[PDB]
Amino acid sequence: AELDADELKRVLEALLLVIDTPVTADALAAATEQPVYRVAAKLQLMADELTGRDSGIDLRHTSEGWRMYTRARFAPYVEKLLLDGARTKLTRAALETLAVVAYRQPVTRARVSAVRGVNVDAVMRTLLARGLITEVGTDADTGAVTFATTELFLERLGLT
Amino acid sequence: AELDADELKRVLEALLLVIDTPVTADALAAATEQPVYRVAAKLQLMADELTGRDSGIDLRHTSEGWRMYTRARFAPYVEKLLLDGARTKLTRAALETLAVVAYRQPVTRARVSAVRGVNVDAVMRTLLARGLITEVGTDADTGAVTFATTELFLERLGLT
Repeated sequence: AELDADELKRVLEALLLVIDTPVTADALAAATEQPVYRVAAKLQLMADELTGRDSGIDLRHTSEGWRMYTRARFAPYVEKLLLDGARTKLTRAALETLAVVAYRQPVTRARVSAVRGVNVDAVMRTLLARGLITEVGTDADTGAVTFATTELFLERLGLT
Repeated sequence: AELDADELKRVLEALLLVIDTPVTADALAAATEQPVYRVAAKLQLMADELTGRDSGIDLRHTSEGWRMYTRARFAPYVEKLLLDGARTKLTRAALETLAVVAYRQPVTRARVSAVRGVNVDAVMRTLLARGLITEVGTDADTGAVTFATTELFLERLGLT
Protein backbone atom coordinates (compact mmCIF):
# COMPACT_ATOMS: atom_id res chain seq x y z
CA ALA A 1 0.00 0.00 0.00
CA GLU A 2 1.43 3.37 -1.06
CA LEU A 3 0.04 6.90 -1.37
CA ASP A 4 1.42 9.49 -3.77
CA ALA A 5 1.67 13.14 -2.75
CA ASP A 6 -1.93 13.86 -3.70
CA GLU A 7 -3.29 10.82 -1.86
CA LEU A 8 -1.38 11.49 1.36
CA LYS A 9 -2.77 15.02 1.30
CA ARG A 10 -6.29 13.63 1.04
CA VAL A 11 -5.97 11.13 3.86
CA LEU A 12 -4.44 13.85 6.07
CA GLU A 13 -7.39 16.14 5.32
CA ALA A 14 -9.87 13.47 6.39
CA LEU A 15 -7.91 12.85 9.60
CA LEU A 16 -7.31 16.47 10.54
CA LEU A 17 -11.09 16.83 10.29
CA VAL A 18 -12.27 14.23 12.82
CA ILE A 19 -9.92 15.14 15.70
CA ASP A 20 -11.11 17.20 18.66
CA THR A 21 -7.58 17.79 19.99
CA PRO A 22 -4.20 18.24 18.32
CA VAL A 23 -2.76 15.08 16.78
CA THR A 24 0.90 14.29 16.44
CA ALA A 25 2.81 13.83 13.20
CA ASP A 26 3.66 10.38 14.58
CA ALA A 27 0.04 9.51 15.23
CA LEU A 28 -0.83 10.55 11.69
CA ALA A 29 2.30 8.81 10.41
CA ALA A 30 1.36 5.60 12.17
CA ALA A 31 -2.31 5.86 11.21
CA THR A 32 -1.32 6.41 7.61
CA GLU A 33 1.60 3.96 7.65
CA GLN A 34 4.15 6.51 6.39
CA PRO A 35 7.52 7.85 7.57
CA VAL A 36 6.96 10.72 9.98
CA TYR A 37 9.46 12.94 8.15
CA ARG A 38 7.12 12.67 5.14
CA VAL A 39 3.95 13.47 7.11
CA ALA A 40 5.67 16.28 9.02
CA ALA A 41 6.70 17.83 5.73
CA LYS A 42 3.28 17.37 4.13
CA LEU A 43 1.45 19.05 7.01
CA GLN A 44 3.74 22.06 6.71
CA LEU A 45 3.15 22.17 2.97
CA MET A 46 -0.64 21.89 3.44
CA ALA A 47 -0.37 24.63 6.08
CA ASP A 48 1.67 26.71 3.63
CA GLU A 49 -0.93 26.32 0.87
CA LEU A 50 -3.85 27.25 3.16
CA THR A 51 -2.24 30.46 4.34
CA GLY A 52 -1.13 30.95 0.79
CA ARG A 53 -4.76 31.44 -0.18
CA ASP A 54 -5.72 33.01 3.13
CA SER A 55 -8.08 30.13 3.80
CA GLY A 56 -10.72 30.28 6.52
CA ILE A 57 -8.92 27.21 7.84
CA ASP A 58 -5.44 27.55 9.36
CA LEU A 59 -3.46 24.38 10.03
CA ARG A 60 -1.20 25.15 12.97
CA HIS A 61 1.34 23.12 14.92
CA THR A 62 1.44 23.18 18.71
CA SER A 63 3.31 21.20 21.38
CA GLU A 64 0.23 18.96 21.45
CA GLY A 65 0.67 18.37 17.72
CA TRP A 66 -1.17 19.51 14.57
CA ARG A 67 -4.74 20.81 14.31
CA MET A 68 -6.98 22.82 11.98
CA TYR A 69 -7.88 26.22 13.46
CA THR A 70 -10.04 29.16 12.40
CA ARG A 71 -7.82 31.79 10.78
CA ALA A 72 -7.48 34.85 13.03
CA ARG A 73 -9.21 37.54 10.96
CA PHE A 74 -12.35 35.42 10.82
CA ALA A 75 -13.03 35.39 14.59
CA PRO A 76 -15.82 37.99 14.30
CA TYR A 77 -17.80 35.69 12.01
CA VAL A 78 -17.22 32.74 14.31
CA GLU A 79 -18.50 34.77 17.28
CA LYS A 80 -21.78 35.79 15.63
CA LEU A 81 -22.56 32.38 14.17
CA LEU A 82 -22.43 30.69 17.56
CA LEU A 83 -24.22 33.48 19.42
CA ASP A 84 -27.02 33.16 16.85
CA GLY A 85 -27.90 30.02 18.76
CA ALA A 86 -28.10 31.43 22.27
CA ARG A 87 -31.66 32.59 21.65
CA THR A 88 -34.21 30.31 20.02
CA LYS A 89 -37.00 31.68 17.81
CA LEU A 90 -40.05 33.38 19.33
CA THR A 91 -43.00 31.16 20.23
CA ARG A 92 -46.40 32.03 18.79
CA ALA A 93 -47.52 33.10 22.25
CA ALA A 94 -44.64 35.59 22.31
CA LEU A 95 -45.34 37.04 18.86
CA GLU A 96 -48.97 37.24 19.94
CA THR A 97 -48.16 39.40 22.95
CA LEU A 98 -45.61 41.33 20.94
CA ALA A 99 -48.41 42.26 18.54
CA VAL A 100 -50.59 43.37 21.42
CA VAL A 101 -47.92 45.84 22.56
CA ALA A 102 -47.25 46.85 18.98
CA TYR A 103 -50.87 47.64 18.09
CA ARG A 104 -51.83 49.16 21.45
CA GLN A 105 -48.38 50.69 21.89
CA PRO A 106 -48.59 52.64 25.13
CA VAL A 107 -49.92 49.72 27.19
CA THR A 108 -49.55 48.51 30.77
CA ARG A 109 -48.79 44.83 31.13
CA ALA A 110 -52.08 44.66 33.04
CA ARG A 111 -53.86 45.28 29.73
CA VAL A 112 -51.56 42.90 27.88
CA SER A 113 -52.24 40.20 30.45
CA ALA A 114 -55.98 40.84 30.19
CA VAL A 115 -56.04 41.04 26.39
CA ARG A 116 -54.06 37.80 26.16
CA GLY A 117 -56.11 36.22 28.93
CA VAL A 118 -53.04 34.88 30.74
CA ASN A 119 -49.99 35.84 32.81
CA VAL A 120 -47.30 37.31 30.52
CA ASP A 121 -44.24 37.88 32.71
CA ALA A 122 -42.08 35.25 31.00
CA VAL A 123 -42.86 36.58 27.53
CA MET A 124 -42.61 40.20 28.67
CA ARG A 125 -39.18 39.46 30.09
CA THR A 126 -37.81 37.86 26.93
CA LEU A 127 -39.38 40.56 24.75
CA LEU A 128 -37.62 43.08 26.98
CA ALA A 129 -34.23 41.34 27.07
CA ARG A 130 -34.35 40.97 23.28
CA GLY A 131 -35.04 44.70 23.03
CA LEU A 132 -38.27 44.26 21.09
CA ILE A 133 -40.17 46.41 23.60
CA THR A 134 -39.26 48.70 26.46
CA GLU A 135 -40.63 50.77 29.31
CA VAL A 136 -41.87 54.15 28.07
CA GLY A 137 -43.53 55.76 31.06
CA THR A 138 -46.41 55.15 33.44
CA ASP A 139 -50.18 55.43 33.43
CA ALA A 140 -51.11 58.68 35.16
CA ASP A 141 -54.35 57.22 36.47
CA THR A 142 -52.84 54.00 37.86
CA GLY A 143 -49.09 54.63 37.97
CA ALA A 144 -48.37 51.39 36.13
CA VAL A 145 -45.44 51.42 33.74
CA THR A 146 -46.43 51.56 30.08
CA PHE A 147 -44.66 49.78 27.19
CA ALA A 148 -43.86 50.26 23.54
CA THR A 149 -42.10 48.52 20.71
CA THR A 150 -38.54 49.72 20.23
CA GLU A 151 -36.88 50.90 17.02
CA LEU A 152 -35.14 47.54 16.65
CA PHE A 153 -38.64 46.06 16.52
CA LEU A 154 -39.31 48.13 13.41
CA GLU A 155 -36.06 46.71 12.05
CA ARG A 156 -36.25 42.95 12.72
CA LEU A 157 -39.78 43.38 11.41
CA GLY A 158 -39.34 45.37 8.23
CA LEU A 159 -38.71 48.96 7.16
CA THR A 160 -39.10 51.73 9.73
CA ALA B 1 -19.41 45.49 4.40
CA GLU B 2 -19.21 43.21 1.35
CA LEU B 3 -17.37 39.99 0.53
CA ASP B 4 -16.40 38.97 -2.99
CA ALA B 5 -16.62 35.34 -4.10
CA ASP B 6 -13.21 34.50 -2.69
CA GLU B 7 -13.90 36.15 0.66
CA LEU B 8 -17.28 34.50 1.17
CA LYS B 9 -15.61 31.16 0.50
CA ARG B 10 -13.06 31.90 3.22
CA VAL B 11 -15.55 32.95 5.87
CA LEU B 12 -17.64 29.85 5.09
CA GLU B 13 -14.57 27.64 5.53
CA ALA B 14 -13.87 29.11 8.96
CA LEU B 15 -17.51 28.61 9.99
CA LEU B 16 -17.94 25.10 8.62
CA LEU B 17 -14.91 24.23 10.74
CA VAL B 18 -16.11 25.24 14.22
CA ILE B 19 -19.56 23.60 14.13
CA ASP B 20 -20.23 20.28 15.87
CA THR B 21 -23.61 19.79 14.17
CA PRO B 22 -24.98 20.69 10.74
CA VAL B 23 -25.59 24.41 10.21
CA THR B 24 -28.24 25.88 7.97
CA ALA B 25 -27.65 28.02 4.90
CA ASP B 26 -29.77 30.62 6.72
CA ALA B 27 -27.64 30.49 9.84
CA LEU B 28 -24.52 30.95 7.73
CA ALA B 29 -26.33 33.58 5.65
CA ALA B 30 -27.32 35.50 8.76
CA ALA B 31 -23.92 35.06 10.41
CA THR B 32 -22.24 36.30 7.27
CA GLU B 33 -24.86 38.95 6.46
CA GLN B 34 -25.51 37.68 2.93
CA PRO B 35 -28.55 36.55 0.91
CA VAL B 36 -29.19 32.88 1.55
CA TYR B 37 -29.49 32.14 -2.18
CA ARG B 38 -25.85 33.27 -2.45
CA VAL B 39 -24.63 31.17 0.50
CA ALA B 40 -26.66 28.15 -0.63
CA ALA B 41 -25.03 28.38 -4.04
CA LYS B 42 -21.53 28.89 -2.64
CA LEU B 43 -21.74 25.85 -0.38
CA GLN B 44 -22.74 23.70 -3.34
CA LEU B 45 -19.86 25.12 -5.36
CA MET B 46 -17.40 24.52 -2.51
CA ALA B 47 -18.83 21.00 -2.20
CA ASP B 48 -18.41 20.57 -5.95
CA GLU B 49 -14.77 21.67 -5.85
CA LEU B 50 -13.90 19.35 -2.93
CA THR B 51 -15.32 16.28 -4.61
CA GLY B 52 -13.77 17.57 -7.78
CA ARG B 53 -10.35 16.93 -6.25
CA ASP B 54 -11.51 13.95 -4.23
CA SER B 55 -10.68 15.80 -1.05
CA GLY B 56 -10.45 14.04 2.31
CA ILE B 57 -13.16 16.49 3.31
CA ASP B 58 -16.67 16.13 1.87
CA LEU B 59 -19.12 18.98 2.39
CA ARG B 60 -22.57 17.41 2.44
CA HIS B 61 -26.07 18.80 2.92
CA THR B 62 -28.58 17.12 5.21
CA SER B 63 -32.04 18.04 6.54
CA GLU B 64 -30.17 19.46 9.54
CA GLY B 65 -28.19 21.67 7.16
CA TRP B 66 -24.59 21.71 5.88
CA ARG B 67 -21.55 20.07 7.46
CA MET B 68 -18.03 18.91 6.56
CA TYR B 69 -17.74 15.11 6.60
CA THR B 70 -14.93 12.60 6.06
CA ARG B 71 -15.09 11.35 2.46
CA ALA B 72 -16.28 7.72 2.34
CA ARG B 73 -13.19 5.94 0.98
CA PHE B 74 -11.13 7.34 3.84
CA ALA B 75 -13.06 5.63 6.66
CA PRO B 76 -10.34 2.96 7.16
CA TYR B 77 -7.79 5.65 7.99
CA VAL B 78 -10.22 7.37 10.34
CA GLU B 79 -10.83 4.07 12.16
CA LYS B 80 -7.15 3.32 12.79
CA LEU B 81 -6.21 6.83 13.86
CA LEU B 82 -8.79 6.88 16.64
CA LEU B 83 -8.17 3.30 17.76
CA ASP B 84 -4.48 4.21 18.09
CA GLY B 85 -5.60 6.02 21.22
CA ALA B 86 -7.48 3.21 22.94
CA ARG B 87 -4.23 1.85 24.35
CA THR B 88 -1.67 4.13 25.95
CA LYS B 89 2.07 3.40 25.77
CA LEU B 90 3.65 0.71 27.96
CA THR B 91 4.89 1.78 31.39
CA ARG B 92 8.50 1.06 32.30
CA ALA B 93 7.28 -1.58 34.74
CA ALA B 94 5.53 -3.32 31.84
CA LEU B 95 8.53 -3.23 29.49
CA GLU B 96 10.56 -4.50 32.43
CA THR B 97 8.39 -7.57 32.87
CA LEU B 98 8.12 -7.98 29.12
CA ALA B 99 11.91 -8.24 29.01
CA VAL B 100 11.86 -10.84 31.75
CA VAL B 101 9.56 -13.07 29.68
CA ALA B 102 11.55 -12.29 26.55
CA TYR B 103 14.95 -13.22 27.98
CA ARG B 104 13.76 -16.19 30.06
CA GLN B 105 11.17 -17.14 27.44
CA PRO B 106 9.57 -20.31 28.78
CA VAL B 107 8.73 -18.84 32.20
CA THR B 108 5.94 -19.26 34.74
CA ARG B 109 4.51 -16.03 36.07
CA ALA B 110 5.70 -17.27 39.46
CA ARG B 111 9.26 -16.69 38.26
CA VAL B 112 8.33 -13.39 36.65
CA SER B 113 6.72 -12.23 39.87
CA ALA B 114 9.79 -13.33 41.85
CA VAL B 115 12.31 -11.87 39.41
CA ARG B 116 10.44 -8.55 39.38
CA GLY B 117 9.90 -8.71 43.13
CA VAL B 118 6.22 -7.78 42.87
CA ASN B 119 2.77 -9.00 41.79
CA VAL B 120 2.50 -8.86 37.98
CA ASP B 121 -1.09 -9.78 37.13
CA ALA B 122 -2.05 -6.34 35.80
CA VAL B 123 1.00 -6.16 33.55
CA MET B 124 0.70 -9.81 32.53
CA ARG B 125 -2.90 -9.18 31.54
CA THR B 126 -2.15 -6.16 29.36
CA LEU B 127 0.89 -7.87 27.83
CA LEU B 128 -1.43 -10.77 27.01
CA ALA B 129 -4.30 -8.69 25.63
CA ARG B 130 -1.84 -6.74 23.48
CA GLY B 131 -0.53 -10.05 22.15
CA LEU B 132 3.06 -9.37 23.20
CA ILE B 133 3.22 -12.69 25.08
CA THR B 134 1.09 -15.80 25.30
CA GLU B 135 0.63 -19.10 27.09
CA VAL B 136 2.93 -21.76 25.63
CA GLY B 137 2.51 -24.77 27.89
CA THR B 138 3.02 -25.75 31.51
CA ASP B 139 5.87 -26.64 33.82
CA ALA B 140 6.01 -30.43 34.10
CA ASP B 141 7.33 -30.26 37.65
CA THR B 142 4.75 -27.75 38.94
CA GLY B 143 2.00 -27.71 36.33
CA ALA B 144 2.10 -23.92 36.10
CA VAL B 145 1.46 -22.41 32.69
CA THR B 146 4.59 -21.13 30.96
CA PHE B 147 4.83 -18.00 28.78
CA ALA B 148 6.67 -16.70 25.76
CA THR B 149 6.89 -13.63 23.59
CA THR B 150 4.76 -13.88 20.47
CA GLU B 151 5.79 -13.25 16.87
CA LEU B 152 4.16 -9.82 16.97
CA PHE B 153 6.60 -9.05 19.79
CA LEU B 154 9.45 -9.65 17.37
CA GLU B 155 7.67 -7.24 15.02
CA ARG B 156 6.73 -4.25 17.20
CA LEU B 157 10.28 -4.66 18.47
CA GLY B 158 12.34 -4.97 15.32
CA LEU B 159 13.18 -7.57 12.69
CA THR B 160 12.29 -11.21 13.36
